Amino acid sequence: AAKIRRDDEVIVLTGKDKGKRGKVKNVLSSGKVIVEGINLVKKHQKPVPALNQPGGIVEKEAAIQVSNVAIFNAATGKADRVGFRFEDGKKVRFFKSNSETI
Amino acid sequence: IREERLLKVLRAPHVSEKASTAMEKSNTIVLKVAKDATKAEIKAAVQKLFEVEVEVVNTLVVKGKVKRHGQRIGRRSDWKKAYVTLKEGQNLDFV
Amino acid sequence: SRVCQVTGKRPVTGNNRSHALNATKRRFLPNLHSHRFWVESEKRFVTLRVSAKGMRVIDKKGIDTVLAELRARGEKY
Amino acid sequence: KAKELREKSVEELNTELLNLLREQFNLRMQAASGQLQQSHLLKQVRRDVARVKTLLNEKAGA
Amino acid sequence: MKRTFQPSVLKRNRSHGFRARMATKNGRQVLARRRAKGRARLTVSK
RNA sequence: UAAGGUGAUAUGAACCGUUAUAACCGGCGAUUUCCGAAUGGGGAAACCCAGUGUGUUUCGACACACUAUCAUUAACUGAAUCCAUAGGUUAAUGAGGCGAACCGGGGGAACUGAAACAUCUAAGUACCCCGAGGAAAAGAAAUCAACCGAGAUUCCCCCAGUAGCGGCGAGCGAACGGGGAGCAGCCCAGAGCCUGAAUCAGUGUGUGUGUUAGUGGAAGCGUCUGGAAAGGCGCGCGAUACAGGGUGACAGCCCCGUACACAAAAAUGCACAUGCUGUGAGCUCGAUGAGUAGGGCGGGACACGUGGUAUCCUGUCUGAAUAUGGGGGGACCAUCCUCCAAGGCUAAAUACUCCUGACUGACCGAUAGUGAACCAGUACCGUGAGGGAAAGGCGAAAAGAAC
RNA sequence: CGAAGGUGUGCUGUGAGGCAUGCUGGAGGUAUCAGAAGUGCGAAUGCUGACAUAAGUAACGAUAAAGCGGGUGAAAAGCCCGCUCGCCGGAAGACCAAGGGUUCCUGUCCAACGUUAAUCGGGGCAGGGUGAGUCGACCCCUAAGGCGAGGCCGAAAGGCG
Repeated sequence: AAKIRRDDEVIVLTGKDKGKRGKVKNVLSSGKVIVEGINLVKKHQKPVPALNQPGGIVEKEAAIQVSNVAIFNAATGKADRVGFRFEDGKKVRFFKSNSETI
Repeated sequence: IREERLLKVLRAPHVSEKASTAMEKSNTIVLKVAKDATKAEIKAAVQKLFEVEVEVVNTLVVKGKVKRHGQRIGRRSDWKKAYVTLKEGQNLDFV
Repeated sequence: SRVCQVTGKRPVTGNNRSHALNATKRRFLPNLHSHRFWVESEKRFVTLRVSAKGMRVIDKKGIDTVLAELRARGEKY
Repeated sequence: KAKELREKSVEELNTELLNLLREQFNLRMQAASGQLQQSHLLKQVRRDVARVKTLLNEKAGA
Repeated sequence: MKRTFQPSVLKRNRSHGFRARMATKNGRQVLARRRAKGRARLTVSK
């Protein structure tokens, strides 16, 4: 019954990234998602010799609340909301506006 | 004895300077074994599993130390150590 | 304990009310005795601890009856 | 597994069980020498054992 | 000087040890009260 | 049910999975070391020592099962002592312990009040002990009434702070009667007739219904302010859903949900159905609880402190009548009325919350609220019973400050 | 376009008070008329926490005693090394039982702990360390004493054996 999933292209509703679009890397249990090119933070990393990790400021991608991202309708070019129906006997996702399957 | 019990006796090789010393000089190996195993069963189990000749097995029990992690006081688990004397015609394998 | 094996009398409690009516806890004991009774049909002497009352009741009922009520209640004689 | 094991007789299962304990023994031997890379193996075998045992029981049980 | 607590193990355990409590009605009531207050250890045992 | 997962402090490593043998949730199962009623013997709990019988195996020892008491029944055994009993051994069935309050029984205070104190009070309370159930207890008139009548018990409101009791002090305190909740009556003390015929209990099956996982579940954009909009301003749409929570400020329309509509492979709660086995209906004729009722003596319970004190209970000593009879009607007697003791079972309305779920609050908001918002009955104090804390908040996000 | 709270300042009421507003704060507050109160604190040798005071004062735990050279090191009266001095020696030595429970040994660290510094430690962190036919416990046997099948006794629990 999970609406937003791995590899869905989404658009961002809220935050400094409002309006930007991207691809989902993974989801986390807390209801947070991590999106491509989205919500970069500059993180400071103490150099680690065991992992041969240099130091420096690494730009990384920080989790964003899944309420804030909408599943991107490529047909309409608009953010959408998602719903569930049963096609075949299988549970499937669709867009609310044009009621087309995904 | 049953073999099924045997394979459950011997936990691990004990590694330390004392260990190495006896292994070289007196021809003896040092084992962490299940807390409940006995000299009989350890004699059996080495003779069986490493297929070499055991002379005698001396044992002791190590009381785990007491530690602190983040103010909390824990107790490291007990365990049993076994000095295992090999009849001299044997030469060590480590697998 | 002091218990009549017949009537089931037991120690009960009560008071001394003196002449000034000062009430003081006390007991009333049953009046009890260890006695050998002749059971003919068993040809034998059963020894019961019984009150005077109990004895009288044994006279009235006969001992067979009484012992029947002792096996019935399931207490050993 | 567990369908696979279910179709084997009690004898072959005893034999498999012993193989498994040899493998397990050997494994924690390697792991206590620091010679193990793949740790996930322990759990693999440690659980398979249980599977086998749980069958033996029901074959005796009924 | 000689203070009041001169420890002994055998003494300690015969007096307050688990089995010593369990011996009697009263003791099992102690162990009842403790289990009801939810102590970490009821009695004195090693 | 599923595209994510391998509980947390807590990263990572090593992996598993992505259309259903990853994980997660529930149903039934398997496993379930040792201590503990502890139960083979003992024991300073978590240990020490065994016995018997199977089963191997090169015959070194190992595996596995049984072995507590007590009650009852059976079987076999079996002294003093002939029969016999006691006793002894084996076997089957059950009990033992734990637990919050409520419940019935066995015991049972003192402080206090009385402006001192003994009767009295506190109070049959605290407490101790035994026994039980989801309720228990009580319960089908040897009951009351008043010459008219009612019709078992339990519970609530009156009657009534009255009648009374009481060093007639302090206090304690009814009933009759009335309104209601709830409502149900039965069997043994025995024969015959018709017999499995009411009831009730055991069990299957069916459907229906609840529970234990779950599925769907409405409709929103622009613009300013700002770190971020859900806020301001503009135009919309949903509503059997504007319960509530979360998202970078205060969202019916972003997410979880919510109203509404659904679902069980398997296990279980209640219903009728129906089959079954055990339990006996109905009718006729009988019968009708004795060391008991009452009495004497001593206590106790009745609002009722021995008083003029009925009425119930009994430690003690006694002792009747049997429907041509007996009990009660507040000393007692006669008349009149009513009732049948000394045998037993019984749902409901009533009391309670260790515990599960949902909802709520003119309840608290970290010195409050539980002792305990935090790894608390913890640390710590005491030989022991026992006592018993302190301690919440970076931010939106660790981006937790590279150099 | 900045709530409650904190801090100022100004104005106003007979008074408890009210209004406005600069800074601070960064999300709640609440008119009006009613309603309910855990409703107002300086005292209670009040209860909890915090901070004072005496005061940088008393004190630093036996009046067996220290001195120098070198080492380590940020820093050495106290640590290691060497050299003299001094104290115990029926103990201030050596071994157990009890009791404790890792304090043992090595490396490493110096915040807190050590009545000063501490590079040192019985402090912190990591590792190692306790090898039994013949030493103990277990085990065999009993003392006082305990428990105690049946049994005797006792309102119940229980007491005695």
